[PDB]
Amino acid sequence: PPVTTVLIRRPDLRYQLGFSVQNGIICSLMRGGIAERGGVRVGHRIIEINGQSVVATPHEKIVHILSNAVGEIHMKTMPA
Repeated sequence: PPVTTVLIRRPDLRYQLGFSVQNGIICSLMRGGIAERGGVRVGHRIIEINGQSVVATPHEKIVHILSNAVGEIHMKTMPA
């Protein structure tokens, strides 16, 4: 079970995480964002984000949470 837990740190709302989401898979990653610390691995398959299984959720929706996810984002990701 190579499941990684992305614990991102968001102090504000204008602080990008450092990656893009596509329904359930990641696209790119910026070596500097807080997403690196959390767990976000460009190439995995996010799913249970703070309790919401994005596995079958649109991309815009996932970006929304993270777009308005102040504090600390906690999600799970599998190997895609």
